[PDB]
Amino acid sequence: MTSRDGYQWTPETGLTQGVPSLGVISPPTNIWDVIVIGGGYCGLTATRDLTVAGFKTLLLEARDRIGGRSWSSNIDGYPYEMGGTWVHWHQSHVWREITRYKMHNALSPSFNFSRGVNHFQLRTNPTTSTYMTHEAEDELLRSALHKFTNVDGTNGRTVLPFPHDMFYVPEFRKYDEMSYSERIDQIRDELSLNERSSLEAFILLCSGGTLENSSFGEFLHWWAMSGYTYQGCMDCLMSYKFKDGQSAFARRFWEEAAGTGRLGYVFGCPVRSVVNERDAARVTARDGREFVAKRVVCTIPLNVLSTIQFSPALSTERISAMQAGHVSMCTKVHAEVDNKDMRSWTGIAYPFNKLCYAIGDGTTPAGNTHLVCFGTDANHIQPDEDVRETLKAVGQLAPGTFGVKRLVFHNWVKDEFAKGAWFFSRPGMVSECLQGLREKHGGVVFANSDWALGWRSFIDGAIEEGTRAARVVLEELG
Amino acid sequence: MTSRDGYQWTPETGLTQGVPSLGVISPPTNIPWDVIVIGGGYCGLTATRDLTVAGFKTLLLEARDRIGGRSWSSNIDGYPYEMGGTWVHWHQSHVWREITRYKMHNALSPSFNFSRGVNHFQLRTNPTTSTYMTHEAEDELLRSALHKFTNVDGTNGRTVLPFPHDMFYVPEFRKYDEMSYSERIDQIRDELSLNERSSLEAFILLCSGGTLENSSFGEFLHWWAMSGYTYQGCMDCLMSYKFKDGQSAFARRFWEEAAGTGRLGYVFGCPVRSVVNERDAARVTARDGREFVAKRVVCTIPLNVLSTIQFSPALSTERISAMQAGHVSMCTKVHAEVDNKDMRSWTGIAYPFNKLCYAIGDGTTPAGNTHLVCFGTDANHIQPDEDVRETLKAVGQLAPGTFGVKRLVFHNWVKDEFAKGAWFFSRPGMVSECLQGLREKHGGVVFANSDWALGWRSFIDGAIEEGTRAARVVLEE
Ligand SMILES: Cc1cc2nc3c(=O)[nH]c(=O)nc-3n(C[C@@H](O)[C@H](O)[C@H](O)COP(=O)(O)OP(=O)(O)OC[C@@H]3O[C@@H](n4cnc5c(N)ncnc54)[C@H](O)[C@H]3O)c2cc1C
Ligand SMILES: Cc1cc2nc3c(=O)[nH]c(=O)nc-3n(C[C@@H](O)[C@H](O)[C@H](O)COP(=O)(O)OP(=O)(O)OC[C@@H]3O[C@@H](n4cnc5c(N)ncnc54)[C@H](O)[C@H]3O)c2cc1C
Repeated sequence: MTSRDGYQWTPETGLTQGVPSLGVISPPTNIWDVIVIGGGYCGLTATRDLTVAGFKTLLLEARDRIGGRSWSSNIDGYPYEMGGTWVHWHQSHVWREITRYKMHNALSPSFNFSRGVNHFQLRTNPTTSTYMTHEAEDELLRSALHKFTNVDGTNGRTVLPFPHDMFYVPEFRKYDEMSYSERIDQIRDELSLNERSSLEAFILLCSGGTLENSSFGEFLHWWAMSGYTYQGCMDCLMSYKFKDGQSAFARRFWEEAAGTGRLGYVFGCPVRSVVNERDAARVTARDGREFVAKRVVCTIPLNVLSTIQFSPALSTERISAMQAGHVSMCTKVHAEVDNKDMRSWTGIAYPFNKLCYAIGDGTTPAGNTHLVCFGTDANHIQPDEDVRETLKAVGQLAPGTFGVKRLVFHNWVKDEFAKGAWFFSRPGMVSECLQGLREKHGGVVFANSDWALGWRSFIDGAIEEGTRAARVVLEELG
Repeated sequence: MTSRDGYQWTPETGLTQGVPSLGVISPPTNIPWDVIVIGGGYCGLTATRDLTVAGFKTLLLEARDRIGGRSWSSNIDGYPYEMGGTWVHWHQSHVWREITRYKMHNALSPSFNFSRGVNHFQLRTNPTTSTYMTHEAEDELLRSALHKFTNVDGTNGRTVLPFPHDMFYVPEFRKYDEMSYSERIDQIRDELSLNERSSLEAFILLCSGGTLENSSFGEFLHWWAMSGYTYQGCMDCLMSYKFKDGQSAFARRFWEEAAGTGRLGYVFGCPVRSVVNERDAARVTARDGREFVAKRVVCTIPLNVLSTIQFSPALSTERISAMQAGHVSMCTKVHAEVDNKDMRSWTGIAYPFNKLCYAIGDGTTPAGNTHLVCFGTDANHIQPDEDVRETLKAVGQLAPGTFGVKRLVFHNWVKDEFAKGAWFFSRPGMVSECLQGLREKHGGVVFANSDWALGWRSFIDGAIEEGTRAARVVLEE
């Protein structure tokens, strides 16, 4: 079935809105111990866990589909990943779900250097290009990232030995309070233009924000989780994806919860308020429908929380977090291109372009190279507003080398049920707000990847929180 | 309470058998069944936990007087001595998931602590001399040796084994599973110094628990790939972080969750001898003769113990081959509470002349003394219970004239009829040939064990991976 989310473009058709996805459900309602608000991976995991354990559970979702910030669209036999894509066995919670659902052998490597141009193209201004082996690329980045992360002599292993517990070493704090910008000023004189351009594009790829509004320490956190090495990051952040797309993975959570016969659900159901009552909680949609359950697991994203009325009011720490917002404003654009040899191309174009990092990520059934392109708040584009400028930004990644057959993207920034992409914090925000984002609220359990402990902001972190949310509810009732 | 497993030695008390463990279940029973789970190790504990929480009436039948199997801890004078499986990391999916779900992510200790004391690595290649080194220099030497050992494909195994969960993804990988440790060393011999080769062999033998000749090179590549294809990755995953309250506190979490569903039946001290599949049901018979019936059976008995069990209908050709050959890990693990405070920051390799080859300062008891953990392998084997003097000699040769022993603690895994080996490690070619047969349906018997996991095979993680698969399979109803 075809979702309301997403955009597609071809030369023949122009820009159309709405694309297919297995995430679309399916019949939109089939209508409690528990209400779960939101059906991304956090909500899916909580719901799966709770229904399997014997609770009647109602899932309320604003969209016409499951998956939230992660979901895929099969177009002409090719899964286009609209948001969260990549997974790895070094990621505990997603991996456990992958193997339990027997999908550990249903993955593809995004990188294929076995034919074609097999180079990295670095663009530091609009006129000119630098070419490089992928090896040389790997090494440009290791060298840059070593300097960026070596605040303690051990690339973070001393100040953050236990990433799950940021205050184990009291001293990590100053790094959470530091911006990318402040860090770079410290190591500046020691970086070439090539190292710095590569480094800035890489760290901003990770934050989706700006040099000034991105927490250095949050990046140290990603680095630490990944093995405190550049190759560790690439393995964990960008190497392996589902062959059948993230939506086939979300479906497995959905099918299991449904198979218990304890699942109620409503889609197209944007929640407007959550009010604690005597021994229960009442959730009301924008259109006035009301639902009641003993406990509510609320998985609305940080950047959307300020749209909801809660009673009692949320705590002071929750309020600051949501008013400030996280900074990831990532624009992600897929491009089906007519250059077959670009399967093995990668490119960084920084800082002049609105898309700054792109990779050949696959080959469609039609035989065309698929490129994925990323842009950040550093030089922002809204990919839907002016196709001409979006195309010009894709092309500038490799001027004069290809024509575009198709674009596919979803706009996360302008999307009212996301308002941003994956979580990334401002300097000081996690230090300050994480405990609060995570604290009790009577009968409401706030659970989201945005405030995970481990792979925070990742599909993994959604699953971690989701599991934690089910466990809390279980303990409180039973 | 005190288990019958394990041993303790002090100058004052001699050698005593039996040591405390929170893993001991008292009382030893609380008794139709949907599922019988044979074995209360991490694999049995996971499958039972999952099955009972999901609503199944489950009977757990365990040979020992305790849970944990090849992993369990003993609190002696307020210190947890890890008798088997010890270390965990967040790059191990299954164990970590259980740790965070049980909220024990913040209940870990670092084994390594280089912040005071002798702070050096001691390498011994003959009984009369030592070579002293910094920890940095130690890391460097092993990083260099291991780079040469693993660089079969130009990228330290990343090309031939990109998805360790699927070993045959690259068909070229098989030839390496069929190689032995010694086959690979001989290929690079002329490029390794004594110090590089001594360190290398000690490290790779530490991982296999067997000999140069019977350890699969490919299987070491599998551990290497799971850890991140680096030496630091291996250290992080293999030996860095342990539970501050001991592995047995961790297993008790699976137990209490299972117990509190009210759907758990159990019999400790109950060794099984036979499992026969009947019509839509299956019958399990103890040694004493007790019979149990359930619709399906999850059997978590270790590979090396399986041939003691009698199955009907009979197991397949590849299962039989696997259980006759047996895995090679004959690891000896001996704890020494010693009187040298400065050895907190010590590590040593003594190879190949000593019966314990690898050892580390691993903590400090509440009494104030250094805890050393020592390993030996089938390359130069000691049976630590058979003669205390010989065991003290082995310990003392890791660093002669530097300490007196106040206490030893250990369990003999090799002479344990319910393990008959330590963690799984394969012979050349065994995993290629046998894995799938070890994984395969068997009527109403589902065989599950760390020994035949896909990812962290032979690890606690692998037990949990397998226990999880086993609970899922059972439905199926
Ligand atoms: C472009 C992009 C790229 C990414 N890259 C990766 C990657 O490579 N790997 C990775 O692991 N992660 C990646 N991420 C991270 C991302 O996948 C998230 O961290 C994760 O999916 C969040 O899941 P969640 O369940 O915590 O929240 P979400 O997925 O946002 O789900 C919660 C949402 O609650 C619903 N909701 C919101 N408001 C309301 C309301 N008012 N009423 C009812 N329901 C409401 C949303 O519609 C429902 O889907 C990426 C994300 C994006 C956007
Ligand atoms: C010395 C040592 C050090 C190790 N180091 C580490 C480490 O640092 N980190 C790590 O992750 N792993 C380590 N390992 C790996 C190890 O802990 C195992 O891989 C894992 O614990 C096996 O779990 P399992 O539940 O699959 O099997 P087990 O725990 O072996 O299986 C459960 C067992 O089945 C029972 N049983 C056997 N026969 C019968 C019978 N006839 N009837 C009834 N019950 C029977 C056993 O008594 C019961 O406990 C180590 C192991 C050892 C021995």
